[PDB]
Amino acid sequence: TEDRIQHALERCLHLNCWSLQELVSRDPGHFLILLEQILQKTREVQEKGTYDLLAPLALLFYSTVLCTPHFPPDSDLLLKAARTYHRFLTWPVPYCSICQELLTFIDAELKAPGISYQRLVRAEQGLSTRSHRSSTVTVLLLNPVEVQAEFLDVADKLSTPGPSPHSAYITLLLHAFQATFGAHCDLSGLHRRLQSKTLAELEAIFTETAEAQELASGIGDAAEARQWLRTKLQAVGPGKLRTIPIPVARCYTYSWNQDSFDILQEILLKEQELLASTLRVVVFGSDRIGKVARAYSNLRRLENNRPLLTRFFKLQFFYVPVLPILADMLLYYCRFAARPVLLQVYQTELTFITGEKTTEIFIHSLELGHSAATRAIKASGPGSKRLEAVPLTLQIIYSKGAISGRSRWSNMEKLCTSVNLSKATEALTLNLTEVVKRQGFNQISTSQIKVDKVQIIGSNSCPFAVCLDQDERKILQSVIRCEVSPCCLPIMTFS
Amino acid sequence: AQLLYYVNLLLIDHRFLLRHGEYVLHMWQLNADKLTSATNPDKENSMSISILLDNYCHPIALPKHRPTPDPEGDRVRAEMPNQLRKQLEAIIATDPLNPLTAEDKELLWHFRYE
Amino acid sequence: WVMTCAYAPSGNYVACGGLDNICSIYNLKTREGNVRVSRELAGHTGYL
Amino acid sequence: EEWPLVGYHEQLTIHGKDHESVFTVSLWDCDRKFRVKIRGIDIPVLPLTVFVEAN
Repeated sequence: TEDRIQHALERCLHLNCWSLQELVSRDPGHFLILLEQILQKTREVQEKGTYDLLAPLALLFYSTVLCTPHFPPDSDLLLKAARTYHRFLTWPVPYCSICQELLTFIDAELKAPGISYQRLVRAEQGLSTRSHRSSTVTVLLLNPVEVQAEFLDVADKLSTPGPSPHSAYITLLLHAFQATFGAHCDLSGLHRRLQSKTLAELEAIFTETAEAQELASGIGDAAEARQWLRTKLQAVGPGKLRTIPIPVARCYTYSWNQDSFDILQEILLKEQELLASTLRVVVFGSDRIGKVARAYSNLRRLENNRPLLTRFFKLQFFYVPVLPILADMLLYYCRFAARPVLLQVYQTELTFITGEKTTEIFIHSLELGHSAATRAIKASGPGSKRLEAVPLTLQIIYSKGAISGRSRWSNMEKLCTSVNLSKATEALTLNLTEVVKRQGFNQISTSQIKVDKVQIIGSNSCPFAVCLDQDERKILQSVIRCEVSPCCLPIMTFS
Repeated sequence: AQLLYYVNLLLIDHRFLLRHGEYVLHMWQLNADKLTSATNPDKENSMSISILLDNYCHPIALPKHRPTPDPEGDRVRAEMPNQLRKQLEAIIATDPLNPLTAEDKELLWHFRYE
Repeated sequence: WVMTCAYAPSGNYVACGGLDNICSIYNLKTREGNVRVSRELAGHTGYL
Repeated sequence: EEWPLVGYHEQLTIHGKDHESVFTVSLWDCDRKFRVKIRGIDIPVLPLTVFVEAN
């Protein structure tokens, strides 16, 4: 068994994770052995200095210590782990910043065992108390026409309400009590006696148990915290240890054929009836489904400027490139992934023909002119039913920047129909369709130059239609000057 | 191979701390010069170098040594054997433009109170 | 994005509009004889 | 003139201290091999193979 665990460990740090998290759960005894091995490898890194292999171990510890059915009082594994990870404070950021937040979790788990798994479960179910109330909701925004039927099945399964508040409270009480009293408790008798009890008394018992766990975690001394928690649980009240897995969290599956994230506020109406907190939006993603970032754009600024969803919830978006193994792996990722990845947003200063000014953001691209006009008519419908490109005379100053701070300037006056900006600090691939000769066909000279910063000035009598990030429905014309330079709801990545 | 540029940087700054962050330095072009600790004033046609030193959540200080009695020299006070003394003194008798070979360095360092 | 126009029966005023959701009225017989915008009849919530 | 009138390894080391009250790290506690990241070179004027050589 030990050598099996070691092989799996050495093959998962190369669906190799799910198999680890499915082999340990068999025996209550497999959760300590694995942890011991992890510490050994971790210590090697601490001795060596191989910077690249720390974060997967720091995630495996957190993941296993939170599923470990119980830690024997004799075993001093947490102290050895804390001593091993205390010496990473001398490492470069972010390693010290993953270790500080692991040490805090290892103090929460040293003082009040099972607190970090009862917090998670409580939250995810929405069965919190009247003292520390919270909630988490999962929305599966999936396109019926793009997602596979296998993913549609997994989604349907996940959505199905499996547990009830009664069963959830029974599981929470069983795991809070087991984590403390190990085998020395009777989980069969406790379950049988808890089954006959009513929902309200179960809620009161869990609220007292959670308050005791939190208070014990708040006690300075670790040694007395465990004894105080044990005494409190005894007042509230050898066998075989039992693995209590994570109950499935609340999930909702909605058919998203759209691209804008307006759907979410429609959902928020049944949120008025379904109630800081957090919302786990699991976006399922294809190649073109580009436009998802464009929708992110709105839900970033729009909300930042018209807070509607953020009023109660902290949004978090998860990208899926598109119970069964996919269900387990999905829930595990969503649960244990907690570090976002913010993508760069370019800033544009626009002076209108009227003279007003307002900074904006193009995440994906910036089109202008014949492309902008074409998109304008694509967004017309009846208009496009009732409704060549004369060039737009623009003086454009583009600056190539560098970390050295030496910007190399260049400029030219041109008479080009359109100009689109496209993405490679970052580089901005740019296209300039010149009208070498105006006429219903204008000579087209696609010029690809690598600009990072740009300055466009158009004649007040030559308004130019401007599209940001290919948003065909909101093109901006009547602009006379445009200055472009490279400038909660995060998207998330496991590493 | 022909050297074309150079630059230098203190790794501990003037207040007992290690260097951390992104640094862009200008390049002198090719002594007491090659041991210069200043940046080129010509910020218009000078080769520039950009480097990164990893950050740290806390300052990397450098304490002050504390003076402690060294018995390696205090109680080592009996005249050394005349042959080793002869070698030591014969070594010390050369000019400062005489490069100390590793052997001599080790001998002198062990005999660091004679 | 003009879509419509309408000569006034008097001949002094002309109107137009479009996706701007505004009916811009112009005066041909201006004080200074220019083509000046008399009014921006705004309030419609769709293209004129 | 009016320009006004402008520790030990024990205090500056993590070991023997609780992570809550850590404020500085002694240079001697860091056993990692020194490491520096170069990004690039940039000459505005064109004057072959080149290579940096730190020491």
